[PDB]
Order: sequence, then structure tokens, then C-alpha cells
Amino acid sequence: IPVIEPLFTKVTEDIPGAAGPVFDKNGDFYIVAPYVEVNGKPAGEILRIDLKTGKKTVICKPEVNGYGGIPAGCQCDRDANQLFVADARLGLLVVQTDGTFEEIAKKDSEGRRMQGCAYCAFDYEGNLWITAPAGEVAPADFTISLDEKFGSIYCFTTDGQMIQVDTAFQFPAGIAVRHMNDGRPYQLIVAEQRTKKLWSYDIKGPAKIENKKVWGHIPGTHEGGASGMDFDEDNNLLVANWGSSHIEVFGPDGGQPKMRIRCPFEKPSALHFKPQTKTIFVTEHENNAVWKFEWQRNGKKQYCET
Ligand SMILES: O=C1Nc2ccccc2[C@@]23OCC[C@@H]2C[C@@H]13
Repeated sequence: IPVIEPLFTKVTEDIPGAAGPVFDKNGDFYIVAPYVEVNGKPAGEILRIDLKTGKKTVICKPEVNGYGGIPAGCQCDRDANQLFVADARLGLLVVQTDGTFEEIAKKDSEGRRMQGCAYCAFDYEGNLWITAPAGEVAPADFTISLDEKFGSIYCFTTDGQMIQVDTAFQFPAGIAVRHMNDGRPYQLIVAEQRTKKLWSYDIKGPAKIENKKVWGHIPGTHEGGASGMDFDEDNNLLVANWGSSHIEVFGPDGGQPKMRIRCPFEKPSALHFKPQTKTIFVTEHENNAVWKFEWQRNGKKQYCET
């Protein structure tokens, strides 16, 4: 498998659990710090990053009824400049740039308590596909599906339904939507981190997925596996391989990586393209920092750019 070794440039540092890189509609850059603690308990943060200096501004320190959040992954909305944030303690948040936030759902459409969420991805129809590797949200005790298969997959639809669409995953992590060239949502890809598998489904409509199959396999002997992922404009899937020091590059049909991207750090946790550029911003847990590098082509347009 060919490997490339592009130059990485440091963006910012000192971010506990750095993850959830995202750009809003104005081009501002944000990340999450899931692992910040105060008085011995979770107190994670959502931060805006000055791209010139790497200066960090805390946007939001989400807490609900005295239970602090573990914000873990982000996407930007289209019709309003607001961030959808997957939170491993609080479920799904909508965070405004002014710092105000709302917990969007605490129960699914079957009436059961939400599971804590980690990554999410909008399709072009505005439905948000979400991985939930944690156990029940606060006030339940915090657990994650690293060793047991209780992680779940949700779709939060444009009608405001939070629908559990699959379950029994061993730490579901990155998630991405592949669209037809004409814009129709076609496939959902889900990383099952602790089985080294990427799963695909056919998207038949809002919260409707069928044809579940193993789509690709993640290399590596390390502890970990696929974390965050996103498509480039050719529908190659770039997949951070936590613990392997690489981002894997899959062609549209999956299988084994057709190329690897060597990183100067062990634990890439998430990645996100800067809009209308070939620049990928990468969070990582070796140094708890953010970097950028130049890919071969632009990213796939995100929902917020449509
Ligand atoms: O892929 C991963 N994504 C994220 C994202 C946010 C916070 C922590 C993590 C992880 O850190 C070790 C346990 C968990 C698996 C890694």
C-alpha cells in the first residue's frame, strides 16, 4: 500500500481530548475538548480557534442540571449558523456561536433514554446520522462500548425524530454519508473501532438504512482503530486510524486502503476539510493538539455549504 508523508503544520495545542474539528458558515474553526474536568468531574468545552495564531476561545461549557458534558464531534447546520455537537454525556446538542446551547433530545422515538454520542454527519437532505458508543446519557453513570457491543446508531431527522437505526456496535466512531453525483444520499459508512471494520448501509430515506455489509478493513496491530472520517470530492474516504500514526485512504468501493497518509503523531482522532480547499485539519490525542496538511484534492462539500 503506497504511503505519502505530507508536511503537517501545527494549528493549536493544549486541548484535552482534542476532537470534533468543524468550520461554520463564516469560515470560523472550532474543536471540542471532551476531557476537561472541574472539581473532579466532566466539564468539557467547545472552543473557537484563531487560525493565524492558534489562540483558543471557549465558546461553550455545556452542563445540564449539574452534569457536565463530554462534547466529542461536530457538524455545522445549513439553514442557521449553529453547531450540532455529539456529546458523550448529554446526547445531541445544538450550540450557538454566542455560547448558548440546547440539549436536542434526551429520548429516542421508542421512548428510551438516549445513549451518549460521539460523531455525526449530515446528509444533503438535512438528516443527521450519529454514532453513540457510550451508555445512557447523564444522569446515568458514564460507560463506553470499548469491550462490549452496546453502541448504537441514530438518525435525527428533519422532522425532529431521534430514531435508533442500529445497535450492538463495539465503539461506533466515525460516520460519513456518500451521495450520488446528483445529490441523493446513497450510502452510510460507520466505523466500528474495536473490530477494525467499516460498515456500509444503503440509505433509502430519512432514518432508513438497509443492505448492511462489511465495507472495509482498518490496518494495524495497535489498540484502537478507525476514529473520525470524511470524504474528498472524488468520494475517497479518509479515515483517521487512532493508534496507528496514519490516516487511511479508501476508494469509493471500500475494501483495503489504497493509500496511507503518515502522520507525525500516533492517535489521530478526527479530521475535517476546510471548505473549498485541499486543507485537512486533524485533531490528535498523542499531544492533544490540532494540525493541518494539504491533501491531493478538495473535500466533499458539506451540508452547510449546499
Ligand atoms: O477514536 C477515538 N475517538 C475519540 C473521540 C473523542 C474522545 C475520545 C476518543 C477516543 O480516545 C480513546 C477512547 C476513544 C477512542 C478514541
